[PDB]
Amino acid sequence: LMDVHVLFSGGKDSSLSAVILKKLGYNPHLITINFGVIPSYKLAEETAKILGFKHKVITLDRKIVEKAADMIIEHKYPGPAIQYVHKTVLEILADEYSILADGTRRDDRVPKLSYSEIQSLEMRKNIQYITPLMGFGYKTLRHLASEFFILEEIKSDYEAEIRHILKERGESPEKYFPEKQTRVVGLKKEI
Amino acid sequence: LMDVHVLFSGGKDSSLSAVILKKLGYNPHLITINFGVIPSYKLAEETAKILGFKHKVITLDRKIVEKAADMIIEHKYPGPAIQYVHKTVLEILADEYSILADGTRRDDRVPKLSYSEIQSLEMRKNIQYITPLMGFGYKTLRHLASEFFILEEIKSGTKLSSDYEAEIRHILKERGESPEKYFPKQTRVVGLKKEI
Repeated sequence: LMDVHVLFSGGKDSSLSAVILKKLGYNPHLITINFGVIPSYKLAEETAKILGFKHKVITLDRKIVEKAADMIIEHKYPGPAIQYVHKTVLEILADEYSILADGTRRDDRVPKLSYSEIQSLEMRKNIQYITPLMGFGYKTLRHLASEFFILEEIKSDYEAEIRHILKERGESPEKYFPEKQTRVVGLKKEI
Repeated sequence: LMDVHVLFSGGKDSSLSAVILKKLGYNPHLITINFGVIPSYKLAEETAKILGFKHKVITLDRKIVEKAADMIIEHKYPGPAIQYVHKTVLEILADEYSILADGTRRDDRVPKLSYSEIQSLEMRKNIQYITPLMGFGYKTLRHLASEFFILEEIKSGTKLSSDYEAEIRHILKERGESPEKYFPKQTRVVGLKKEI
């Protein structure tokens, strides 16, 4: 199979992105980003074991999420900060990997590269950026998750570490982020 | 098992959309629009047989293409005309099938629904619209096509492709226009490189 490096969170739809890539004949190499602040990659690592997929944690420069924290404090809205982290991350991985994918969904607002942005990336660094969920609305994703996974209400992306930095600074993260996590617990079908 | 109705032209991309839907557990019902001008759907038919998918042709009012013809005559490039037809097809089909799919893709500007057009379409018609290829770019699709399909080139003006083009092209001819001016290759899915 052809190799694809997938930004992976361990959630419902993140796991869906990895499963789709498998069925189309890719060998999905799951990667989760950590900036050496707190080990928030655990959930993703676990669910990758469950998914039956190779997982790796790549550590990046904390400075990236420090700046993100700044942007949160600067804008209140997290969009800009998150756009910054995600983009920078892709630019980084694109210097190592030729085929990249993540779980950006149709209904998502951020992270989300624009058209020119995607083109630029693929052209400048000679890679393929793949977003399998791009064509899939909320209802469809919901249907597909419930066909593929056994799911569960529990109560691994950049948010945990960023929020952590905020706490350290004296800022309440709750102010900058909303309230809602579901866990993939097993397969109903086989990938 | 969940049905889905897939606008289908018979090209390798369109075929990839079918195949993907099937990978995800859907029962794909390939459909090709016809406007009663000419039987340009023949290609899509043969291809569905080869893919092993159920196929149907849906006949729509010829005025839809008559207007696409008018629009071509004045825009001279087909974009606006293609948009108008495909949008019109979706509205009509959305009254009959609650899960609609097509072969729209990341690197084709046209045809393509905007996000706001999509949200409107789904809410007004209480429907699911699915675009498997939207997240895949030119190069990725080129690679996927060659992995799933045996392929061959169709030389310019022999076989008729099964999208709106041919039927539009035809009206333009009748009209005393020159089609080579606006619609001056073709790649045939000849077989499968592996089970779907």
